[PDB]
Amino acid sequence: GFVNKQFNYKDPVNGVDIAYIKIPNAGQMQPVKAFKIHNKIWVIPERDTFTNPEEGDLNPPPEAKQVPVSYYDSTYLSTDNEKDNYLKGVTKLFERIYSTDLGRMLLTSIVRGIPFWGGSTIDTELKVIDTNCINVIQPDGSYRSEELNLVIIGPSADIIQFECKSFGHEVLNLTRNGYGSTQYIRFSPDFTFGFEEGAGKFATDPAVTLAHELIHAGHRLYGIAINPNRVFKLEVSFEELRTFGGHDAKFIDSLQENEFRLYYYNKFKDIASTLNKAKSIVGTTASLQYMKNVFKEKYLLSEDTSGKFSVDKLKFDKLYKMLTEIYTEDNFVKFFKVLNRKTYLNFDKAVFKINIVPKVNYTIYDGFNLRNTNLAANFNGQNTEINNMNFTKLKNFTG
Ligand SMILES: CO[C@H](C[C@H](CCN(C)CCCc1ccc(F)c(C)c1)C(=O)NO)c1ccc(F)cc1
Ligand SMILES: [Zn+2]
Repeated sequence: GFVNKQFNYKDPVNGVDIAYIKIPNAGQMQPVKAFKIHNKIWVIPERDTFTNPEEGDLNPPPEAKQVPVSYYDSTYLSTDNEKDNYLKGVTKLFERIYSTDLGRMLLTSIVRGIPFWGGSTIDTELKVIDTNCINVIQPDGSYRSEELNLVIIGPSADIIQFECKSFGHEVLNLTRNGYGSTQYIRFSPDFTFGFEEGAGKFATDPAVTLAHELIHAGHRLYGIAINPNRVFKLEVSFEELRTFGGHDAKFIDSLQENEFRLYYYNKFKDIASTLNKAKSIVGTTASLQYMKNVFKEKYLLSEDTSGKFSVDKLKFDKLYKMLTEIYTEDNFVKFFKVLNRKTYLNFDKAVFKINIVPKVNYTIYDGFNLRNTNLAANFNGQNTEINNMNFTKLKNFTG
């Protein structure tokens, strides 16, 4: 079990794993109910009008997006019952990922991926960066700051626009300097998009889509995301190609991979020297020794008998390759043994309402492709024309 409590949206607040929280969006917001599903991971069953307060309007834009498929519904995820169904869906998707060895590994890497304590103006002092925390409300209406790695939140305006995003910093490029930052994944388990394989019409397994986003989060928590302005020539970012994997990832050549490899060895070495020169820490509950050990475990640092850290090249290479070549969408497709589109780019627009919460629809083990039934054959379970009761087709947005 990756998620040990089976939360109901109604369940009473306890200020520990069910609480009203505020995120550090740099805006005034009212508290939202949130759920801690595992150490360092929370879920917020709300439409995301928060990570960017400049994105409150859940209505469609005058200029329709052209690729990929898009869909708008301002009322989705507004009622307690959808929030409850949302929460059970996301939990179920976590258990499906965790039931795989690749998933278990990915999720463990995410939990260790504590964002680095680079908040101090003093180069000898460790200090948390506030945008890597949330504020949890207490009985007396005060707030306590809690550190976290990951938040799953409902989509913004485009219901099927999933993405992994995070709060930035004034000088630091936290997702690219090796530090990392808390990641916010806009995601819905209540909808999916189709692909073709006339041609057969299939639905993407949303455990695959979630895994896709978790892979982004993995990169960004370890501060090794590829700048989005680095693109493979249409136009697709290296970061997407890397995340998707399969034949797509081999388009990032051998030479650019080596630069990134060297670049990040150098980052990890810098973080090791910041830790070695650390003489003080801000905060009441964690010792400098304790945080030094947290980052030793994260970056897989070597510790000598005198307490000093260094990077082992062998363990670096393995970690790096793990996060970038092993954790890929293509690799999850293999482990899940489901059908998935063959490339990142997908021009065959189709969106569906689904409901993976009932076991008669979708299980942790087989997804839609229920074993020992007609849906285990030929990915029938994902065939939107065979398993049509599980995929209610929606009008994709055209403007
Ligand atoms: C799981 O969500 C992805 C798109 C979304 C990026 C959205 N933007 C911010 C990035 C790039 C957009 C894009 C997506 C596909 C595509 F073919 C082209 C030319 C461009 C994303 O990649 N989040 O991590 C998806 C891919 C194929 C699909 F059919 C449906 C969804
Ligand atoms: Zn992506």
